[PDB]
Amino acid sequence: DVEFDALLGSYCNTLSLVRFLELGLSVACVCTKFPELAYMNEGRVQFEV
Amino acid sequence: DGTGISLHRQLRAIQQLARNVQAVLGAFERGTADQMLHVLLEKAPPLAL
Repeated sequence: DVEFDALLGSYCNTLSLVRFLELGLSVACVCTKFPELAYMNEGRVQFEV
Repeated sequence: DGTGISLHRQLRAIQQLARNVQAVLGAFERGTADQMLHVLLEKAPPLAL
């Protein structure tokens, strides 16, 4: 008596990768890379109007 | 069923049959030896007597 057991075709989704600036909201922030930030111990931003 | 599985079945059946048919035919070839001994032992008087 010959009886097998079958794997019928496994499946995978893909994580979609978004970029933010490609987003409608990719705006609203001015992200700038900053390397010594580990070091900086108080950054200030100044304004005059 | 006209499929690969429904044949290797048959192949495995044909093969057991041939294995039994061959065992019973060679049984009569040994049945004559076992048979012969009993008719020779039936009439052998002990040598002592």
